[PDB]
Parts: sequence; structure tokens; C-alpha cells
Amino acid sequence: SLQELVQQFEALPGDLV
Amino acid sequence: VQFKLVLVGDGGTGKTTFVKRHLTGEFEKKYVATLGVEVHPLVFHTNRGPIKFNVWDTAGQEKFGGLRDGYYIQAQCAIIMFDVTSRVTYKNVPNWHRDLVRVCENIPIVLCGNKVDIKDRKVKAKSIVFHRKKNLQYYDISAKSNYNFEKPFLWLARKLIGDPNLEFVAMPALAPPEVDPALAAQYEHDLEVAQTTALPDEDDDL
Amino acid sequence: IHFEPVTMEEDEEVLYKVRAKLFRFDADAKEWKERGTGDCKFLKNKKTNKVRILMRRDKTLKICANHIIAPEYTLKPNVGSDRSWVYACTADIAEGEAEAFTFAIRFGSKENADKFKEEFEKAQEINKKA
Amino acid sequence: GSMEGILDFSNDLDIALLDQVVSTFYQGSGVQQKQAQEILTKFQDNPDAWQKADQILQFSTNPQSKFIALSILDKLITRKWKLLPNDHRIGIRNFVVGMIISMCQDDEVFKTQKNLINKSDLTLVQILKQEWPQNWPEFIPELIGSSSSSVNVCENNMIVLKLLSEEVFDFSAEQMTQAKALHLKNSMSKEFEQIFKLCFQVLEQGSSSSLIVATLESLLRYLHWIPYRYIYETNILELLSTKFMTSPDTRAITLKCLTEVSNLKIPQDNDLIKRQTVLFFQNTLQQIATSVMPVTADLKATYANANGNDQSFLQDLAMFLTTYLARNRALLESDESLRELLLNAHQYLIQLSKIEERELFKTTLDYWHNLVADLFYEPLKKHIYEEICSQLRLVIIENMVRPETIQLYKSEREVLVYLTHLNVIDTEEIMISKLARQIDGSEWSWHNINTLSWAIGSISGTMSEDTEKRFVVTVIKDLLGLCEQKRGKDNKAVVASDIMYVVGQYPRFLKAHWNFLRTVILKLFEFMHETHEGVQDMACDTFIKIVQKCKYHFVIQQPRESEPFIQTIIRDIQKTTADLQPQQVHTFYKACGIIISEERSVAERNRLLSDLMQLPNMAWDTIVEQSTANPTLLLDSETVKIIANIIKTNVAVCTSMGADFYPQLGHIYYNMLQLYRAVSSMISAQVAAEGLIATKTPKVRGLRTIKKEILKLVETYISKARNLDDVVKVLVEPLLNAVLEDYMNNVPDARDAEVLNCMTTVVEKVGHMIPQGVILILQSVFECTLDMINKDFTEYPEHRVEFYKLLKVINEKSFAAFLELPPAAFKLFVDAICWAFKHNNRDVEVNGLQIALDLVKNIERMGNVPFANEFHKNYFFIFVSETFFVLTDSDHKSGFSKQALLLMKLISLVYDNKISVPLYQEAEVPQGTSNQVYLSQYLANMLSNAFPHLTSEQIASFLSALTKQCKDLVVFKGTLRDFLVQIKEVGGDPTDYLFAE
Ligand SMILES: Nc1nc2c(ncn2[C@@H]2O[C@H](COP(=O)(O)OP(=O)(O)NP(=O)(O)O)[C@@H](O)[C@H]2O)c(=O)[nH]1
Ligand SMILES: [Mg+2]
Repeated sequence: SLQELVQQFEALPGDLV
Repeated sequence: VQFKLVLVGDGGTGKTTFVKRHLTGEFEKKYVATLGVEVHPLVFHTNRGPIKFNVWDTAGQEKFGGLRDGYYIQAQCAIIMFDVTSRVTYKNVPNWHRDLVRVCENIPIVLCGNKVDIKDRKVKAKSIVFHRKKNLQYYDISAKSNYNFEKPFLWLARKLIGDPNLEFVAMPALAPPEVDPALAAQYEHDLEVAQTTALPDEDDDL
Repeated sequence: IHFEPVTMEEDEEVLYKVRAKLFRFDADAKEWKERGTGDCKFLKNKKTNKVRILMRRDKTLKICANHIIAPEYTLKPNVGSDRSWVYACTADIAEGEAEAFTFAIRFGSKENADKFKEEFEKAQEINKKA
Repeated sequence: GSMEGILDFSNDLDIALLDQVVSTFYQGSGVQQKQAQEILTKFQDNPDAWQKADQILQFSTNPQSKFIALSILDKLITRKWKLLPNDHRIGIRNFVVGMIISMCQDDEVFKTQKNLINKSDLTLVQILKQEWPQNWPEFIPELIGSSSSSVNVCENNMIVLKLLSEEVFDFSAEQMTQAKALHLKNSMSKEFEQIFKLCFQVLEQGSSSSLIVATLESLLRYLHWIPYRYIYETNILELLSTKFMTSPDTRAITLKCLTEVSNLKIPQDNDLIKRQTVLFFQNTLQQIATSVMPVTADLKATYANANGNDQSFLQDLAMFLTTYLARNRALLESDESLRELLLNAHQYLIQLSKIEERELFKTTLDYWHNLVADLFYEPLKKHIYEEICSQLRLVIIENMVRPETIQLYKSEREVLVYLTHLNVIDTEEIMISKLARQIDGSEWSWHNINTLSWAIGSISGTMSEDTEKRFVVTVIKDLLGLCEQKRGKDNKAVVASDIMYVVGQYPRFLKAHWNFLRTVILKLFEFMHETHEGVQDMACDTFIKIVQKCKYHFVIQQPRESEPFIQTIIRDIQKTTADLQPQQVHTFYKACGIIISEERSVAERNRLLSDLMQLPNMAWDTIVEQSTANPTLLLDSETVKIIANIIKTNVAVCTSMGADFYPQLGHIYYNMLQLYRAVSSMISAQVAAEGLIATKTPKVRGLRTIKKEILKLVETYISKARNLDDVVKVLVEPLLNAVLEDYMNNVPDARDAEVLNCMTTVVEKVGHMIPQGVILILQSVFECTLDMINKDFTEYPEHRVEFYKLLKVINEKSFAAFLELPPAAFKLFVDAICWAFKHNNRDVEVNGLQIALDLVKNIERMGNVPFANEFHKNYFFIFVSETFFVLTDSDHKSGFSKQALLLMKLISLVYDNKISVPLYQEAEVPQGTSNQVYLSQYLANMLSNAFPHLTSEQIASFLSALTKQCKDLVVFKGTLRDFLVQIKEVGGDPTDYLFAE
């Protein structure tokens, strides 16, 4: 589930949208 | 609908500066010791209507004490002030409290540690416990940065009125008038001095 | 079945709003004295279309400035600040009866001060047109 | 000038005119009130007003006027009692005793003028402190006798005894001499047997609650000092813990009494004491459950409603429970019949801990800390409190405050860490549950998600690494899902910040998962371009926070990477920080400096430093060439700002690299000092062309910022330097040439106090290596700075503080610099030290006293040589009398301890024959007179003139004791305190100074 985490964390929008 | 408030504490703790801030918004940097007592009406606007405090700002220096505990007669609330940069002013809080409750046996009292804006705090938060057994409300405050500067009056207002949901509200703002050469040269003169007198505390954020 | 169950700013528009520190000049002591810190607002009355300055102190919300943005007022800089404006006021009613004051208003940055002057002059044109 | 009639003592005092002034002051307002105030102060402060006090108390109808009369009388009893003819002493006692008797008879007066009666009681107690029992042996017997005659007298006698106990045991330390305090304490101890009988009889028989409450209020004071047998060898605990807990009149005071009982000194090995300690706790909790509220009650809601005295009662209940359980809970943990009582008491505390009241929460939180710490170390205890600790976990988690409050967060974290060790599984379940209710929206709010994130972050390091891995992953996944769920920048910003807060709190997790750590850092870089308020500050603060703990993983070449990540950061640094404010860029560079310092290969560390500083060094090189060409270019605000930001960047990197920063400092050092001189000239020129007001202009303030940041950079490196040879040989020479003359030759308003601060650091670390440099520092800053600050205590506060810090370090590290001063300048050095004594500003006062102390030590180390001999002849008695002055003037109480230490040192020198030469002039006293005799003679004369109301016998005894005790600081200080009491009155007992035998 570690690769899942970085995947989902990367999707965190830097522009908040 | 007015309540007598006595304000006591050692000299130099900021009692008069605290009141002045509430009366005019000014921050006085000079220490001009109070002589005896100075009475100042102070009005706050609440959702329960206006409440007036008659603040008896007393002197903390013994040689200027005047009537001392004679100022406490018939007080309905009080603030005890000390200076978190001066351990001795906290050491004397029990003495101020003693002389106060011998005259006023059952009034709401706020304990205020002033000058928390200064980095080199000497009376640490964990050392301040005197209020617990005496049932005083305590607040860290700063008359300079306005930190919690309204809390003492809000808490007392709620106690004196008997309404814990009382809140400060915005006083009504009447429409101002849309308003002479005979006075022109006197403003252009006063304005010339004002421009050439530097605003204080220019390093301050705002 | 029927079960019975158990500020004088409303008529105005906010043109401009900025946080500022307001000073008044005490000519007797030749020093500036703070009068309040909080939101300074340009309020346009909907029935008259004329604009005023309304500024309240934080927490207590007490009024520390209330006066029309007269067309004759003039913003001058202060010698020790690039983010402040000085100007005389002939009738401010924050403390009761109208009274004359020499005000100084300071902001967080030079741009907010420049923007203030921009809006301050726009508002003057409006009070001119009426 | 109408109300001013009473101030004329030629004519008889017109009572009616007095009551007008008094009424105008208390009930009036405005100018008339203010004028009445001044008249009353002047009347009260008349040294004869006490004589007219008998008139007021008899013939005035205004209780305020009688109160004022007793205040005037109080000043007299306190300060001049022993100076009066014995006739007046007996008279004053008589009409105070009589006045109190009469007021207690008129039930109308006894109920209407409680203030006036309490003031008269206190005035009576002052007389007792002067006269009792040596001149009043029958007071207590006659008090007990009079009590039986009238309930009103009996009640007031309880008030008199309360005040007496307070004045003798609670507030005597600094108001009496040690001997007089002991005398009164012993006197009350002797006659307490009968005082207690009266008190216990009233409590067992009396009916009127006003008398009961007054007796219980006096009992509260007695418990501060009385022997424990009066409480445990009687039935009084039974009365307190049952009878008096039922009525709300007596409940408040009874609860306070039992709180103090829980603090009594008790045997600890008697098993019947333990029974009685258990018994009164059992009775008290029973009365609360039946008469006040059950343990299920919602005290949070009760406290918020604030009915009557509920708030004070719940506060006192918290104090009672925490006090008793902190000391006695072991008594309840072994007996199975006491288990319900133990857990009900703690359940009340659970309910109390939910009240929204910061200071009350801190009181209960302190107890919880006391408990969970004991359950962490004490065997076989934690199982007892499983259900209590489970509830406590939720209470702490839901009331977690922001970490940046700071003290309350640390206290909350400490308790919650303990609670996590005690049952990690239950803690994990609570937090996941709370998070699920944030996702389903049932408890969602900005405040609630922040509180939960702080709680989750506060327990890092308590779980096993494997459990933590699984827990952390679950939390981040959930939080990421919560962010996607929400819409709008504001909501997504709150959750994003909380995500980043949590990851920053789990560096062990980050250090084990590089791939993830890389993703976090790169995501923070993305947030550094987002302008939404708070995001950029959050991104930068998380960056440096992570770096501080994971730096090692940025400097190494991680497997499956082509280079250490630090190199990647420095490459895109322009792009990464392009949207940040200057202060945020500086934090970023500082964070990089943290990483670079982890590289201990010198050649690689210096290369990383060069690459990091590339942009500021290029900007620097450019403006250095432009600056030297067109010095007027520094009048451009933009150029000044660019320069200041370059220097601030060097300060930031230097702050985190310390000694490793030296190569970058060498790159800019010489041109930086040239710049320092160039901006210095411009400041001086602006002040010449526009006046001192120029120092307030933004132009000049920008220029002084450059100078101040240069000094800060140099100070920062030297304070952390390892190679002090290079500091001396390379840095100091140019620095002093650049700063000293500029400081000396600017007008006071243009001198930067930071120069003094920077010099203090130079002396601190290399002072012992540059004696000629220290001399140069004194010459350039000593006299001109002293002249700035020796006219008042207000002007130039920064220069004031740094001035005495600088003198302090020079006096410690390069005392020889003061020996080279010409005698006139050394005299100013002494004048400056004493000048520091007189400051109330702690920063100045403390250093002034320490300099004086270290200066005496420095002179003592020199031995019997001319300079030391000449120093004592010139300045010994100056330091003795200046120390005595601030010690006795009542305006420098904050420095008593250091004043006492300095005085003890001065006196010890003479009575150890460390001063080889006579301190007197040979014509002043017969030859052969020892310095001991002369010192005692000088001090006697000094105190006789400074305090002429003291008898020669007082002075002589005080000095004989102070001299004999100059090796025992604690006793020495006691004798000084006793002297400070005696100078406030007349007729102090000289034998008091024998208190220490
Ligand atoms: N830094 C800081 N200084 C303060 C603050 N409040 C007051 N001061 C300063 O403390 C000094 C004493 O102020 P003051 O109000 O006169 O104290 P006081 O208690 O009225 N003295 P007295 O009892 O003799 O009348 C002043 O110089 C004031 O500017 C504060 O909140 N922060
Ligand atoms: Mg004052």
C-alpha cells in the first residue's frame, strides 16, 4: 500500500482544485 | 446601569496604559505614575444593551497610594494586574488580593498578566496558579499588542449582568455630516507639523 | 393534524475595505496618538450615493473614524512612512459631536496605501457628482 | 477652595464638611469628585489627622468617613505606635474595643455596616500585633468569655481571629521582623487550645449560618499551621464532610477546608489516620452525589449556564478532588470496598475535564499527568483505571490546542503519550473513529479537523514502527480522501495543511520511505507557487521542519537516484522560490544550509555552498560593481532592498551552517565592509542635509537595515566559529576599522546599538586574543555611549542594554582593558556601574550588579598591589553606600538578592583582612585602627544620617549582626529584611537582630 500512498499524495492538487 | 471597577496592582504593571487604550485607542509609552486614583467612565455596547464601567484606576506605588483600600469601598468588580516580565509584581498579587477582598468580600475579579508582548517573559505560564483557589479569572494580556485586551471586560460584563451569552456588538454608526477660509491657514499650519512628525512604531506590522 | 412548532450600516454598499492603523495628531504634545486598528471601509449610501469612511477597532468594534470622504480633502505623505497618508478632517463623529482632526492612516504595505489613495480619489469623484 | 476647609487644623474639624467631601468623592463624579479626592488624600496624610479620628468615629453619620478615620489610625498604629505617650496607646485601644462592642449591639448597624466593622476588626488586629500578649494577656480569655453573651459578638470574634491568624501566619514574612513573627506565632500556638474549643462548640451547637460560615472561614486559616491532632483526634472531620456539605451556605467554605485538610502533615504509618482520611473523602463524595449532582451530570453544561455560584463550586470541587487524589489515592486502590469510591471520584474529574474553561482544564490536566505517569511506572495499577483512561483519551483528543497554548499543548501531548503507551490499541481506534466522523460529515469543521490532526501528530514515536507505518498510511489516505471530497479553495486548503502537518510529525516514517518523502517535498514545492493565504507559509514551514529531522536523507545518494536530492533542490531553486516573499526565500535557503552541513566531506560541502549561494552571489557581484560606480544608486529604494535581501540570505544560511559558512563569508567579506562604509557616509550625509528627522525616513531606514544585517551576519558567524585564529587574523581587524570610528563620530541618533551587540560577541569569543582590540572598542564606544544614557532612564533603551552587556563581557574576558583606562575614565566606569544599580529595567539592573561583583573579584585577584590598594581607597565606600542605597530605598526590590550578595562580598573583604591599606585618612581616626572598626564606624554614621529616626542601638545591633553573618547569605539576607521592616516604623526592637542567635 506504499505505492498507493504516493500515488494518492501526488494527486493532491497544488492549486487546490 | 453602571458598575464600579477597581483596578489594582504594582507600579509599572500597565494599569493606566490598559485603561487609556480602552478610552481612546492610544498607547502611552511614558510611565507617569498615577497619584491616588483616576476615575474613568468606560462604556461597552453589548447584545444586552450598553454597560458602563466606572473604572477606579488606583496607584501601585506605595508613596502615591492615597486612600489605598479606601478606594475599594462599594466596588462591584475588580482587576488585579501584574507584569509577566517582573516576578516581584506577581509575588505581590496575594497582597493586593488580600486588601481587596477584605473590603469587597464577594465580587468577580480578573487577574491579568500584562506585557506578554515582550520576548523575555519572567513569570512563566505554569507558575501562575494563584487564581485557582481564589476563584479569579486569569488572562494573559498586552496593552501594547491588544492581546486579550477585551477579555477582562467581557468576562466581568457577563458576571455582572448574569448572562454568559452576552457579547460585544458594533455600536451604531450614524451618517456623518457633509460639511471656511477663516480657519484655513490654521489647518495648513497644523498639517505642516503633522506631516513633518514621523509616525511612531514604523517597524510594526501595521 | 396540525402540530404547533416550538448598526446603521444596512442601507450601504462596501466599495473598499482594508485593514489599517489610524492616528490622530495631538498638536499640544506635538506627537501622534493611535486611535484604532481594524477594518477601514468606504461605504456608499444607496439613497444618496455619497461615500464615507467607517473604521472600527477589532474586538470592541468601537468606531474610531466616521466622516464623509469630502472632495476637498487631500492625502499628503508622512516624512517617516511610505505606506501612510496624512490629511485634515473637518467633521468626524466617532467620538460624539463633530470635531476637527489631523488624521494619519497606515497600512501593511506601500501597495495597499497606494490602492487606498486610488479608491479614496474614486470616492471623491462620487461625492462630487452629487 | 470651598471643600478645603477640613484641611485647616486651626479650627475644629467640621464633621458635616467632612461627610460632604467624602460623599462627593464616592458618590459624586467629574471635577468635584477629583477635587474631593485630593482633599481627602491631603487630610488623610496629615501627621496629626489621627488625633481627629476619635471625633469622626463618634459623631460622623457617614460610614465611609469612619472607614477613612480607621485608615488614618491604621497608619499611626503601624508606623508610630511606640513613639506615642503611653496615655494615647491605652486610649486608642479603648475606643477601638468600645466602638466594636457598640456596633455589634445594634443589629441594625451590625448588618448594614459589615465593611466598617471588618475595618475596625482589622484595626484591632494591628493593635494586637503591637501589644499582645505581653501587654494584653487577657485578650483571648476575655474574647471567649464575651462570645457566649451575644451571637453577634461571637460571630465578629471569629472575624477578629481570622484576621489575626492571617496577619501572624500568612502575611508576616515581609511585614515583621523574624523575631516578632516567631513571637506572635508562639503566642497563638500557646492559646490555641481554647480558641479551638470555642470554634468546635460553635460548629457542633450553633444554628445561625452567618456565625457558622464565619467560624468555618476562620478554620480555613487555622488549617494552614495548626497541629494535625486538632483535626484527627476530634469529630471535626465528620462535621465538615457531612453536616456542612449539605447546606450551600457552608458548602463552599467547607470544601475549601477539606482541601487544606488533604494537605495537613499527618503520620503516614498510623492505620486509623488512613481510615479517617478515607472516611471524610467517602462522606464528601456521598453528600455531593445526593445533595448537589450525580456523577452522570453534565458539568460542562452546568458550568456554561453559570447559575448562582455553580462555577466557583465546580472549580473548588476540581481543586478538592485533584488535591486529595494526588496525595491519597493509594489508600483507595487496594481495598475492594473502596473501588467504587475511587472510580466515582475520578469520574467526577472526567466530567469536570469537559468544561470549557482554560484555567480549570489546566488544573485537571495537571492531575491527569500525575495519574497516567504513575500508571506508566507503578506496577499493577493501570488495570484499575482502564475505563477512566479510555474516556480521558477522547477528552484530550477533543480539546487539543494548536502547537506553535504552547505550554498547554506540551502538557496535553505528555498526557496523551502516556495514555498511548498504556493502551495503544484504544488510542488508535479513537483517532480513526474521529477521522471517519470527519469524512461522513457528522463532526466536520475547520476547527475539528485541525484539533484531530494536532492530536494524531502529538503521539508520534509512541507506537511500534510497524504499527506506526500502518497507522500513518491509513491517516494520510483518509485525509487525502477528505480533501478530494471537499470543494472550494478554502476547504481544500485546511485539509492540505493538516495533511502536511501530520507528515511533518512522523519523520521516522519519512526516513524509511524515501519515495514518499520525495513526493512530499516535491508537493510542498508545488504549494510554494499557490497564492491562497497561508499556503506558502505552510509549505515553507513544513519544508524546514522535515529537513531538520530528515536532513541525512537529502545529502546521501539514495538508491535508484542519480544524485543526492540536495543537488536537485539547488538546481530548480530559482523556479521553486520564484513566487515566494523574501522572508520565505530566506527560510528556504536556511533549510538548504541545514542539509549542506550534513556533508562532512569539506570539498563537497563547500561546493554545495557555492551552488546554493549562486543567485545571491551574482546579484551581489553586480550591485557591488554598480554601487562603487554610482554611490547615489544606493538612494534607489529598489537597490537598497535588493542589497538587504542578499545579506539576509547570507544570515539565513549562516544561521544553519555556523562554522561551515566561512568560505561564503570570505567571498563577500571585504566588499561587504566597503559597502558598510559607503552606506554609512550616505546616512551621515542625509542627516546633514535634512536633519535628525532623516533617520525616520524610509530612505535612511533602508540604509541602516543594510548596516544592521551586515553586523548581524558577522555576529552570527563569529558566535559559531570554530577557527578562532582566522577570526582574529582575518575578520577582526577590518571589522573594527569599519565600525568603531563611524559609531564614535556619528551623532547619537545615528548610532546603531547593534554595533555594541556585535562587539559584545567579538569580545566573548576572541576577547582574550585581542587585548589591543578590546582597548580600541572601549575608546570608541565607552564615553560617547555613556553620555547618551546617563541623563535619564528612558532615552536610547537599546544602547542602554547593549552598553552594559558589553562592559560585562569585557570585565570578564579582558579586564586588563580597564586597567589601561586613565584614572578619569576609570572613574566614569565606576559611575556607570552604580548608574546601572538605579535602573528598574531588569536588563540593566542585573548586569550592573554582576559587573560590580565581578569587578570586586577582579580587583581581589590582583593581590596587594598599588592599583588594588588605590581602588579600595577611591571606590570601596562608594560601592558600599550605593549598594545600601538601592537596598533600602524601596524602589529596587527586584534586585534584593544580588544587592545582598554584593554587600556581603564588600563586608567580607574587610573582616577577612583582604584590604591591605587603611580605608581611612590617617587624620580621621587614630593610627592602628583596623578597617573593621572603621567600616562599622562609617556605616553607623551613614545609616544615622540616612535614617535619623533609628536609635543608635538599633543601628549598632543591626551592623554587629550583619558583620558577624557575612559568611551566611541566607541569614545575612534575613538580617537585611529585618532592617527593611524596622526602618518603616519607629522604636524597632534592637534585640530582633539576635534572632539567629
Ligand atoms: N511592552 C509593554 N509595555 C507596557 C504595556 N503596558 C504598559 N506598558 C508600559 O509600562 C509602563 C507603565 O505603564 P502604566 O500604565 O503607567 O503603569 P501603572 O500600573 O499605571 N503605574 P502606577 O500604578 O504607578 O500608576 C509604561 O511605560 C507603559 O508604556 C504592555 O502591555 N507592553
Ligand atoms: Mg497608573
